Amino acid sequence: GVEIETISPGDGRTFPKKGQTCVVHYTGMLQNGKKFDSSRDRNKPFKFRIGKQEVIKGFEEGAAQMSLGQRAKLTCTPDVAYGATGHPGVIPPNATLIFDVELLNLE
Amino acid sequence: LGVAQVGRMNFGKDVSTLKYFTICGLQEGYEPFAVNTNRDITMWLSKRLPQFLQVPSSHEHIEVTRIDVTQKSFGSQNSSTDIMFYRLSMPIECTYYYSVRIFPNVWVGWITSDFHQYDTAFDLVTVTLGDEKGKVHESIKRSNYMVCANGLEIGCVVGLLTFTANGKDLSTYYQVEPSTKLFPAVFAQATSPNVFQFEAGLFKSEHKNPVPQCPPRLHVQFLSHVLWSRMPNQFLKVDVSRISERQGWLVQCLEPLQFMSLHIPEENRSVDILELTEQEELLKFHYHTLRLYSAVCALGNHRVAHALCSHVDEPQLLYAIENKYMPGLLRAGYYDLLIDIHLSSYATARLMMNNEFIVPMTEETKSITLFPDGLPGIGLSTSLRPRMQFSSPSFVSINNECYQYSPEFPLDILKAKTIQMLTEAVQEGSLHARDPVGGTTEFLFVPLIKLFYTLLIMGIFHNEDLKHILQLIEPSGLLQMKLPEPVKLQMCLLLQYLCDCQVRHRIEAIVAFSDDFVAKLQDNQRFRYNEVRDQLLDFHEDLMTHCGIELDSDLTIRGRLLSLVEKVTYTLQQLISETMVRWAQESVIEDPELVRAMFVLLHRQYDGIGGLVRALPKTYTINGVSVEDTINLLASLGQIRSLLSVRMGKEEEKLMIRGLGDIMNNKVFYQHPNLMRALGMHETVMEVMVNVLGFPKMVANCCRFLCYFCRISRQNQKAMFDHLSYLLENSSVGLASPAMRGSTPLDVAAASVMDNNELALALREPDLEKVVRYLAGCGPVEGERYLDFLRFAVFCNGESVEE
Amino acid sequence: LSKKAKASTVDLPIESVSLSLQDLIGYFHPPDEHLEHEDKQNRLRALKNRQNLFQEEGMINLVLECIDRLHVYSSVAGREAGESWKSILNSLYELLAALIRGNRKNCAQFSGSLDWLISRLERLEASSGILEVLHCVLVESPEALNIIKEGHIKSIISLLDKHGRNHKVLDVLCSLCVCHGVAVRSNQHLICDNLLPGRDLLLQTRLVNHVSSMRPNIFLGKKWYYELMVDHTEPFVTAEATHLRVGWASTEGYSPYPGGGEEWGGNGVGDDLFSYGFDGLHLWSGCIARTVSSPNQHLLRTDDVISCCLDLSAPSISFRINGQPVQGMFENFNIDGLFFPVVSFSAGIKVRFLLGEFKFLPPPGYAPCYEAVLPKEKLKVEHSREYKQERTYTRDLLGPTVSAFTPIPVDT
Repeated sequence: GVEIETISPGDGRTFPKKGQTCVVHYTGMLQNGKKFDSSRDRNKPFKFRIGKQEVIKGFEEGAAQMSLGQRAKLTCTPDVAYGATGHPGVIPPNATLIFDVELLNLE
Repeated sequence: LGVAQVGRMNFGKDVSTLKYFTICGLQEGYEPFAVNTNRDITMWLSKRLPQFLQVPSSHEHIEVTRIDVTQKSFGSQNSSTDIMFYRLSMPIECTYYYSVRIFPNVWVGWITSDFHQYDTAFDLVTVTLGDEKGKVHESIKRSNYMVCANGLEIGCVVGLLTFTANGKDLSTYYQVEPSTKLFPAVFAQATSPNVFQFEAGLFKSEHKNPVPQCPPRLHVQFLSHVLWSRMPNQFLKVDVSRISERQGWLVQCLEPLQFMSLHIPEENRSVDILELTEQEELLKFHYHTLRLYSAVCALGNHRVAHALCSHVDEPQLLYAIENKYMPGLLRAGYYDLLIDIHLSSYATARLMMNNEFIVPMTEETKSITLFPDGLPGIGLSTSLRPRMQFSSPSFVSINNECYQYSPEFPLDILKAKTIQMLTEAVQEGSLHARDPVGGTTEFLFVPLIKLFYTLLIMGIFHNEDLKHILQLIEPSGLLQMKLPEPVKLQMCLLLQYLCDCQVRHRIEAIVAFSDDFVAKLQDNQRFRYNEVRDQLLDFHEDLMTHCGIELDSDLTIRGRLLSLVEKVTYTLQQLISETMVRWAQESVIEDPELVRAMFVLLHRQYDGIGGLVRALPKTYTINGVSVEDTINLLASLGQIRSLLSVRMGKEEEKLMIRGLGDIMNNKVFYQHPNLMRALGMHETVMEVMVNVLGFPKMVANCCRFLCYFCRISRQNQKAMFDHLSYLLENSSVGLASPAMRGSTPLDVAAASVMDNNELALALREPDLEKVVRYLAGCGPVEGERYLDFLRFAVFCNGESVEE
Repeated sequence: LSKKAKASTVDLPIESVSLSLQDLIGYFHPPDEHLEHEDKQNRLRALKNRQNLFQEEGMINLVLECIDRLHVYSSVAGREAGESWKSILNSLYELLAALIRGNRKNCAQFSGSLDWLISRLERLEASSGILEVLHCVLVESPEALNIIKEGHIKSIISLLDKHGRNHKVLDVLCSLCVCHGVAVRSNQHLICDNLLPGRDLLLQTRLVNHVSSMRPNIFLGKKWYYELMVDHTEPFVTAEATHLRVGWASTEGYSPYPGGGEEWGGNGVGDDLFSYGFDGLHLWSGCIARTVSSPNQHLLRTDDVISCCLDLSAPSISFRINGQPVQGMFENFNIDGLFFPVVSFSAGIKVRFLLGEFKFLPPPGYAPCYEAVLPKEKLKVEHSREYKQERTYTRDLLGPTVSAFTPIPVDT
């Protein structure tokens, strides 16, 4: 499915719950190394909610895997992501994502 | 320089360090270089590392031929035929053969671009892993890069690597490379001229887009590059802030300093942006790419604005504003791109709504004076001011990104940076600083003022910075300076918007006074009737007779308030006219749009009545209670005006019908035909209907709305009257006659007649002539529409209007 | 020439038609810029009248028939007639570019044969003329913008990847993008679906912090060793993630151009740099990072010490964290010249030199730089070959250069 290296450990045990605010900084470049998005770069700390089904499945399950303050490389399967159809303009068809995601706070 | 020697050069800026130039020089008449400027001058020194350059016609003598299997020959009839490397253009992704032929010592490999060895030999890599000790850990790397040595040799495709030689197989194939790129690489020790020929398809399968790819071909894009020694390259303008010690050695740099780069992807190599000032082909091309990006998100494609924000990433544009050495073409390009992504939607919305002036009668809109004993940027104006909303371009979510509004940006940070830019530019470019930011004063000034103008429109710069920039320009300087043509052609719109904001302030004040005055004279009407033949003739005769037998009621309170307004009608008005005449008396003018804008501003100065003449019959007041529907209809009507200029237009008609159905369902549209007639929105919808015809469901959706607009008031019916001849020439078959029957253009024309006797008497004879020309039937069915319209044309009132 | 070659060949003018053709190209020449305005309008009005005389005779259709019957060869007849072929084609497409550029009526008359011209666009020999004709048509006819569809545009996107990189293609595509006054939005949806997503057909911009690379001033050719220590990291000076690199190289190979060498300058990017430092502690090599893990899983954070050793009699490099094994890195690599630690970064980061002041020394190798101070210098540190040097008076300069332990007695 998806295999995610913890780059840096956070606190290890604090993995979130459906109903807890997923305050995150993240970014990510493509498999080639070209960038496509950086929530770091516009200085907006991103928020979402697992269970409320806001993000793609790979990012959702990776946020489920991690802990508080855990910078990690969330390389995800393309068919878990947009993948074949792609994001029409941003992500080309059948491209594998490479992330850099660290959780910030939980509510 | 030579071997180990030191340079020491002074390109101006160094009058304090002129060792001998005040002695002789300046006295005779010479000059330093950078006496005026603040900038340095970058220097393109020579490099060391060789990068494979294209093949000019101006070689010594080495000349490739382009021959269709797809062969490229050589010839080097010279003396020195020894050291010439030849790397090829386009790479391999990580099946298809590639054969090399020699006519009579020759290396063949597959070079990855990280290669700059200028040596004539076979010269030059085994990384290890661990299972905390290893035990496999080693199948990693050998490439640094790739070497083999009439022969026919093939490095075929897939993934792995293949070494063959004339049908035989040479040993030691390096069939391990997961994600690299390779070039078909053959060096040369040319023992003779006519030394190479190059090439069940070929590499045309691998590189280009299509992969059935059975016929192979060298395209024109395939070059045959020669690894020449060096090119001039830039100078790394600000580098080092080392703090360190020597007992402890606290070596430390604390630098926020970033590059600005790109890479041509087809011959992959990273190149910094601001070196490209001499690479003129690449300059022109990347300029046109920015111009295309500006063309793409033109006027509403907000989904694509999210797409370009994924590409070019707005803080990169923020850094592109500041760079005081980036060329003027890139400067104009990125200054256009920041506008055409993040600003122009709300900007053009307010540019469309700059002639509406409607304002509620609440408490804030009431305490406004006239000009007392130059500041148009006041705290005022809740005058319906169509509000701004934005998006946040993440790329993980859904819902919906196609109606989402526009991407964001650091607003106040941006305006503070533009203030810094304007002030510092005005301080610099005044003494003929012989190096502007982009090369001339045009690329210096023009898009800065364009960005400042479009930002000034958007309702930012609260009043402190307004005062700052005004009496920066006013002092009562910017406009007093000497300027080129398109700079002041830009600035005329600033002066436009200043006078227009003055008009807005003027009209909001007169609405406040009209509220106070109507309260007083309404109570006077109450007491004048309660004292007791002049009954109301539809309340227009009442106000007309009040102002008519009060053309000098007639109380002295009334006369005092009349004199109050006619002294309201009574220092920019000086200086605008003075400077327009001053410009036109000296600087014989080209670009006749500049002449147009100048004299429109000049007449608009001398006709301050006339703006108040043609502004007041388009304003209106709302109670304050039903303001939310007014905001919603102004938003809907602004986006339908933007929908007017799509133009085609095949699937945004869903949005059109949704907007029209909301305009139907809005409450204010029922009771306020003054407002709807004042917006000119019937003519908007009608011209949309014009553009649809010279046949989808859009037409009847428009005609339904026109007919429902014809049935709310009599003066509305007068408004919808006069389009008869064009609406008639449209109405031949246009709708209603498979079985649709709800509305049609002819149905609209009949909808503007039915009530009024006056409009029945107003209409004339060649219209009916055209109707009976259209009565030229042979069978059929649709003649019922013509006869029905004539039935509504003849009778109308219980007895036929006989003429 | 459909069936035969004799005489050879036939009454078949070459220089007559080409002379008349250059005459007709010079006939419809646009009015100049340095002409008076009334004379400009005279020439322009007579030019539009002379075009409208040709539209109502269908001469352009005759030109199209000549295009039909000339596109045969690839360069025949008596082969001086086949030697003027490029000139005749070039002049015919220039003439076709002449007869449209002013009138809206003529580019409205080109509603028909546009797709056939997009078919002929892949002749891959004469893209200039067909491209300019197509551009001048697409400007002034809002009729033909309603015509053109997906496969045409996909061919035009492929046209650059045939013929390299032409700005004129982008002028064409911008003309398709926006009409005289308006746009066509689905067309632009098609553009950004079919050209951008993949970033290969054209350029792409990106910025990164300036990378600083330093060295302790001493060439070193005997199992070598050194020790450094990270003090403060704070890895987000800007939203760019920063980096720390530790490794060995020589200047004989890899001219160290910061930013202008390999990607971003950096470290582990050439055939002398052999870098270290990650979290998931692997390395770079040729600016390629493969993925050595180790049982520490830590960054180069604020309290970290790195064991650093170079190996004698085996061209091998293996580094450790507080002495603990990081699954040893390099074995059997290249040898030339004299080496040095090239420890590099790009951030607001301070570090130290533990080269005499020590903390840590294991006996996997032993030759620290403090145990090679002897030849000329004392313990000094410089900034990686420094083709610049910065001041505020005058940035002075430097010449290029003049650049083991087995000495040479006199062989007697």
